[PDB]
Amino acid sequence: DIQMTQTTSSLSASLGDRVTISCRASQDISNYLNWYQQKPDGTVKLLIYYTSRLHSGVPSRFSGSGSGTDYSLTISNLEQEDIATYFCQQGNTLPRTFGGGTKLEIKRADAAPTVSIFPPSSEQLTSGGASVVCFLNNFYPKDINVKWKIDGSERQNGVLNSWTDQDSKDSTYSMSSTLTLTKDEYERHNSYTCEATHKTSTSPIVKSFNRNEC
Amino acid sequence: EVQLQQSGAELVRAGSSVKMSCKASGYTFTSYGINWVKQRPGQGLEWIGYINPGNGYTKYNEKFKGKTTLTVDKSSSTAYMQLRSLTSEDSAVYFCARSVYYGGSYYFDYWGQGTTLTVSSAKTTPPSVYPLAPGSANSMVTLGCLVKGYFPEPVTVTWNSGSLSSGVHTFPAVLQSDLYTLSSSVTVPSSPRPSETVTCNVAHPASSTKVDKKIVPRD
Amino acid sequence: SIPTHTSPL
Repeated sequence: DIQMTQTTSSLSASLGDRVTISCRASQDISNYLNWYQQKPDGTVKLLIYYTSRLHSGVPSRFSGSGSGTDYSLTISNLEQEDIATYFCQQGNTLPRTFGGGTKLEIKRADAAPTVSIFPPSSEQLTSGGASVVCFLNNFYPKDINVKWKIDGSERQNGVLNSWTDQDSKDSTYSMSSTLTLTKDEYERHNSYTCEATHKTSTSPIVKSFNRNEC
Repeated sequence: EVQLQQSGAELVRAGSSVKMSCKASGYTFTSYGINWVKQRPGQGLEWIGYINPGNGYTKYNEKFKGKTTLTVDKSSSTAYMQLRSLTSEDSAVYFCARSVYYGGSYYFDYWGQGTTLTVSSAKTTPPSVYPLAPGSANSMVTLGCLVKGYFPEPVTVTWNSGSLSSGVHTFPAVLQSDLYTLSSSVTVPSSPRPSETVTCNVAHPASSTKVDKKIVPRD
Repeated sequence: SIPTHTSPL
């Protein structure tokens, strides 16, 4: 079918900026393009339809244009309530398709994450399970890579990660990473590491502990 | 005012099926079509299919046909979407939207809140709340609380029953072994802990649980 | 040659 591509999964802007979200069709859509705005609360709303351009009952600061294969949404002056995810969608061919979507966030100054690691809790161990936890809090931008090392190497199984959305008071992000193993595997090793690499610095931020120093 | 109230969140075993709703009001039900869109955390919205209430004409997206069936009740202005032979991939939030004609082709002017479908064999089960204290081995200290093995969402966490608001990050849950797991952190001066008590309070309505876990020194 | 509105898919 016709693939709709939105180069840029996340876009940064300041309130008052002229934001432009793009979207490219795999083939000529003959102006049959729509824009939808989804809020974090999950609700979706129509803003523009038909090769962009046409309104609905949405603020005039929302404008749309494009032709053939390339189209774009423009929010001439971005407002707080405008912070959301925008998806394009072609209505020229069947099956109708959407672009991956572009989520806006607020521009903030770089802030390195504060990192904390935590051994398994006595309570949990007695249940025969073991989860090591690591928070990386209040960092910006949102891109970050966390690495876990056991006794000095690898480890990717069990590691389940979680990310918060941009904060409302400050514009930072936070992430949690958890490595889960059995009481036994856990007790067969010593050093547990959490390394966070953020553009905030070349060298990773490392936190760890050794079971023997406990 | 055009409106579309969809069904409540659903919970179903894989291999089973489900039938969700979309009741329309504020307009002529038969004068407009209803489309269904799927959304999985994994960004993007998939067009499932479309149905015309007047005739009952249905047009499907090849990848959703075979398993999906769209129907309607031209007497209660309600459109139904049945999903069969479910699997983990059918877990998402499904929306219904009205289509309008404008110069040539259609678009969706109104959407429903969305219906959440979680395909799993899990039953209501309380979480185990594990206290996260620094490892036995300066000025500001972070403490945590791991809420593991519960089903289904949501869970409500607070620290010291709300008296600790700032420096708190409760993260989104994640689907572990057919079960949910989440965490929360709170950062207090080194003068407040362990000098004073720091407790995470996790509530899980479905299991009628209210847990208060104290975070104490050592492992 | 088109219509434009108060319609549906």
